Amino acid sequence: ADTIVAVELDTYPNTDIGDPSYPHIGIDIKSVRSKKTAKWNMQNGKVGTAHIIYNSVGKRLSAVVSYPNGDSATVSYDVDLDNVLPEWVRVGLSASTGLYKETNTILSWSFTSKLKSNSTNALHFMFNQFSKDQKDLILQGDATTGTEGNLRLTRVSSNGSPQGSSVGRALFYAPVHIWESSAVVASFEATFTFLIKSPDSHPADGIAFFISNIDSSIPSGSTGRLLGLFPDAN
Amino acid sequence: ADTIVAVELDTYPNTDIGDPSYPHIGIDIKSVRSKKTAKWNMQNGKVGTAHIIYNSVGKRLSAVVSYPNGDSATVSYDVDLDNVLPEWVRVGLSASTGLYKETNTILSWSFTSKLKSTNALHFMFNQFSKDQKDLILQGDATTGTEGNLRLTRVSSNGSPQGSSVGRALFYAPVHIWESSAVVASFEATFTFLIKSPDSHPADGIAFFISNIDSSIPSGSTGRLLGLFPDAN
Ligand SMILES: [Ca+2]
Ligand SMILES: [Ca+2]
Ligand SMILES: [Mn+2]
Ligand SMILES: [Mn+2]
Repeated sequence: ADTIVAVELDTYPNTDIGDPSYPHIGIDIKSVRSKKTAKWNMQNGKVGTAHIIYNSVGKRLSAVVSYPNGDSATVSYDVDLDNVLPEWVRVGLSASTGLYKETNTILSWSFTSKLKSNSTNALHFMFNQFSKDQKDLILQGDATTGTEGNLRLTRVSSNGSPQGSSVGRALFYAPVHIWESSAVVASFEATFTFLIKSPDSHPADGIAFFISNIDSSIPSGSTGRLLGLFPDAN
Repeated sequence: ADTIVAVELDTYPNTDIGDPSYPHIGIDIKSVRSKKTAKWNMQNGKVGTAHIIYNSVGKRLSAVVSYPNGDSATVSYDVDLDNVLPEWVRVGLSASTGLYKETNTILSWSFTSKLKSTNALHFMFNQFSKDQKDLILQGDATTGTEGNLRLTRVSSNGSPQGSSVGRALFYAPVHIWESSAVVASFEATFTFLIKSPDSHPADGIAFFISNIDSSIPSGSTGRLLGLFPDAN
């Protein structure tokens, strides 16, 4: 039912639903099977940063993930999002664990959306420290805000261990007006920083930044490879 | 019950409840009787702009209202808002008509709030739409198709009705202070058109901050500006 555009940081290759055979960053347009992907070296226990950029003029959704040693992966995809998303949306962060696991810790998250006309309406928010009672965020599933200033999208246990089978998402409280047919420029950018750590045989499954219909919720059974985004793998 | 801080653009002197005896701008802290006021020359039928500014270091709430010919009023009041507002709030615009009446038309509205230890929230409407999904409209407030916000009832011929009250609040709660931030600041800006053919215009427009669940108090038309249950 939900309408999803996402950028996925995919730590685990599910080569049976069309992942490449390596960790990857992807652009997802109404499907977990990314329209475009690139090879990502996930750096275990290090803090990475993702940037996501779109505007309605070039109509190219782009993303880049990097670490402080300077290694980065990038991915771009040509798409007119006007023809994909409702005019009003909510923006959010998603994460999963499945059979393998990992911390999915958000340390910071910022977002800007603008409509400029013919003829500016704007929304911008920036979290660099989350609080225990984040009244601006809609937490779904296992997602907690802690007292340590962080957003934990998936269940971690009191000794700091990540759990399997977990799914969590945080959405900004106010609906966003992503497009407006008489805006000449409708643009958005998002940025988050994240710590993925695992002592496991392999890390799974990743974190996503997403945009959806306003009333979006975690689809039934979207742990593991579905990243809390999609009711299935089609 | 509600906690209110407001800057009021007060077009009508109610000298019994402490207004000065001229149209005025005021700083209202938990009371319709302003802690501070300044004389304001409302220009009928002209587009005015109001700027409001606060930071937790100077601890001075300030406001200026101007018109394009460049006449302006200003008011400042020294107050630690940490001691007066909940940590979480909603921000919004309010207006009234009573026995006299006016258009209370908002043409644009922007807001910035920052906690630097930065968390930040900023919005800016230069055009409002029919279905404004990030705004909570209360009482008589509508967003029209002309890009404007009408805080008070206007009739199909474009006439302001009396005995009207309306507010718009931004949809997201705002985290206005955080005891461990060194600077918490905010401002706000809005542009407005007050028009009346009436014997006197009444009653004005306010920018306000309140508890997150604030609603129009019972009977807060006319001189209470949709902000206060009474005139204490
Ligand atoms: Ca995968
Ligand atoms: Ca008055
Ligand atoms: Mn993938
Ligand atoms: Mn007054």
